[PDB]
Amino acid sequence: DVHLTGMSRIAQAVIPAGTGTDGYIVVDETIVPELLPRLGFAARIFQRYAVETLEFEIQPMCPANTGGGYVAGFLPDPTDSDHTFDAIQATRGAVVAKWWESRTIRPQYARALLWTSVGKEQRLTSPGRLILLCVGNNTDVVNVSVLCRWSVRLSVPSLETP
Amino acid sequence: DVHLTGMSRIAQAVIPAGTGTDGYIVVDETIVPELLPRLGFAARIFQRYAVETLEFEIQPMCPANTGGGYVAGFLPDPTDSDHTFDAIQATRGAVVAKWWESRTIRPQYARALLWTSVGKEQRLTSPGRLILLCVGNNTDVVNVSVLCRWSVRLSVPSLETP
Amino acid sequence: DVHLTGMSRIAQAVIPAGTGTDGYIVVDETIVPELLPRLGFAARIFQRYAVETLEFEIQPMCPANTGGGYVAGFLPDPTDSDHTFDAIQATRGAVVAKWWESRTIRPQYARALLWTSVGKEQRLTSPGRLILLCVGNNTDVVNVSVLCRWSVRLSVPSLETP
Amino acid sequence: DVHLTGMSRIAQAVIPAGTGTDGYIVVDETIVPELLPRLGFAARIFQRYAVETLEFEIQPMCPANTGGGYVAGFLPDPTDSDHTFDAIQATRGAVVAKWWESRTIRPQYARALLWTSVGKEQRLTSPGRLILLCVGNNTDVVNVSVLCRWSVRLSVPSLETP
Amino acid sequence: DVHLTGMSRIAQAVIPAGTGTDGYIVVDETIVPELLPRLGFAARIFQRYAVETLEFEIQPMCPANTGGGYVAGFLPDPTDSDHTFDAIQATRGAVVAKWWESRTIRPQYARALLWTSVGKEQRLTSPGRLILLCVGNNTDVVNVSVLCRWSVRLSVPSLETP
Repeated sequence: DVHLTGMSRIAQAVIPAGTGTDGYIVVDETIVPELLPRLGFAARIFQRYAVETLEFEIQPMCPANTGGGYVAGFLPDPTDSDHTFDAIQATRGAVVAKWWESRTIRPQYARALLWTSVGKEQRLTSPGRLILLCVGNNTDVVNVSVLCRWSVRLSVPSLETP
Repeated sequence: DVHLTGMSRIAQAVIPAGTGTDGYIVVDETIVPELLPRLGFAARIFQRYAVETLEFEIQPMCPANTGGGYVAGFLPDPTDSDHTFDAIQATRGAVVAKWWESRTIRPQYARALLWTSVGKEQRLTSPGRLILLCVGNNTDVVNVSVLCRWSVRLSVPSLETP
Repeated sequence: DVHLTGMSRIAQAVIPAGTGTDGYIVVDETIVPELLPRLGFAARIFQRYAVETLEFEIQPMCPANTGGGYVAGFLPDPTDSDHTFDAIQATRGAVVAKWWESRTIRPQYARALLWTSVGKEQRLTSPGRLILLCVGNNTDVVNVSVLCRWSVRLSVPSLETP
Repeated sequence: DVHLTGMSRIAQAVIPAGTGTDGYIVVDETIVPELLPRLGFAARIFQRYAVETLEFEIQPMCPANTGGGYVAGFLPDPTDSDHTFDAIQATRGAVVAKWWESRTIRPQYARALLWTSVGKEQRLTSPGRLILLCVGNNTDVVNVSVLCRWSVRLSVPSLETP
Repeated sequence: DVHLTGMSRIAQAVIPAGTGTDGYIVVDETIVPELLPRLGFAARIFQRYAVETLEFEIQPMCPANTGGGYVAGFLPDPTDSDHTFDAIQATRGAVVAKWWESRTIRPQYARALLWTSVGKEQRLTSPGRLILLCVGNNTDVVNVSVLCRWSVRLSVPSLETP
């Protein structure tokens, strides 16, 4: 029974000018233990993890003459069909800013007890998704690089071979 | 007897260059339960709602070379003729900023007990309006997207069919 | 015996490019009860007012490529000849910033007991002035819009006809 | 035995483009009672002053497309030969920023008991210097205007005639 | 047995346009007592130093039209082969920002008891490294100037001749 903390990049995308209109989904990746690089080498030990805190950052990178914008949130449904504006805006801990403006997400997690390995049902292995989509129309080349700030309490030891 | 919280976009407008001079009303929409998308599916249950807290944001989106400005407020008169600068400026919880500057409204609500359905008198169904108007003369394409942050205590159950 | 609060614009000026060099007085208006629009309809009732708190804002509006600057203060002498830099800088609660930078004045008032109507002596009807002057040389069109934040305790009822 | 407070500009310089490379000393003036305009008319009364607090600001004024930078500090040696980068950086309460970025110096004074009039030894009449030098290479016309925030306890009355 | 504090520049680099793509290591210097200029004249006295606090700043200097970015961290391995993105991101106290954005590192030191002089093993003379690398593609000439904020408790007197 341990307690791990850290900070990890989830994903990164670059968007040229003109491409990246409103509703263009910038990035969409679930919170599976494979993506976090310190926890990916620590979910290969234990079997069950239960998240205590989980916060995000967005940290986009563009000059101050682009002037579009984005929206970011957290959906605790690890489903496979959510491409819209309205569900991201209405969740708890959602932000909206410009492409040179950095915000901070403090979402509403599940506090259940999950499983580390992959399986047939996705609702017991990944406590949420992160969806990011543009809302204006970009002018220059932007560069988003989303982060994560996790803290978890792995238990019941094993050793997987993924 | 419940208590709901959330955060919801009210409205959104885009303004080209040249159009949008001083006193051009950018957006003007009352706080009716239809506009908030999580509360619109929850005012269809109950009958009476009484707001506890209600705060706003403006979050406009433009590059830093536009240089106009705006003013935002909250009028607890849900009337149908208010197109001026002076009444918005003089209320409680009014802001003024540039089009690339985001502020936060903490207004003075009514704390009465209202009704959810539409009716002949508007003073018992919507506790205020939101008026937003430009004060300078824009240079580039701006993009405002006002928000809301409501909290309410719906009671006496029913089921409407609007 | 009452207590009023609020927030009110005092004045507004626009300055083209080239005009508005150093020492050009941007705006200079005393704090008479006529200028505040909610208190102007409330000094017409009572006779004596004594200010409790009084704070200011500047809120200028220009793009981030102008690069001049300003200085703002508060002089509790309601005289009629003060056009200089040194007296504004040396008062209590003075600020200095750029034309796209907004500051906040917390001045040193008089806490005496004044009169509302106009009279032969100016030292009993207006507890200060607001002087604003440029210090650099502007590049683009700026737009200043000074504010006020007053709180006062009107007493001894009457009714004037100004 | 008194206690005076206030705020005063020390100096001001303007730097054209190209001139003002790295190590170009922008301004260098000691803290003599002559330079502060409210204390200059109050050091002409008393004889001995002992500083209680002393803080600075820099407040430079340029558009956001210049992109050089500066460094600022406080040296409690009122000597007459200090033209370098390393001694300013290594003191207590030193700052570094861009030419459109404003910082705040909270230095380490002497808390001795000095003399107001000029004399043969400089170490008993001025408790420090202020040196400001560029570190990049400017692009546009900048305009620095350093400030001061003094508080002192003049005593033993006299009257000088400087 | 003493306690020293201060603030010192570690290093400085300038990057032209085009050069300085992603993964280009901007600066990489260990925390040896030679680099800090006040502690370099104080490690020549004592023999053993044990750090109490150690924090960093980045303070980069460019106009707001460059729009690349960086990442900064602290590795308590004073090894000689670490040129990657992933190890810097995953440490404790790592930051990411734009080239006109300044952040602050609060790292995780070793709190052991080291030696001041150079030796055959590097793990007893320098409690960490500082690696800084670009993540976007620069547009204009940037100018980074990293800082340090150390506090240490030198003991057991000697005198080296390096």
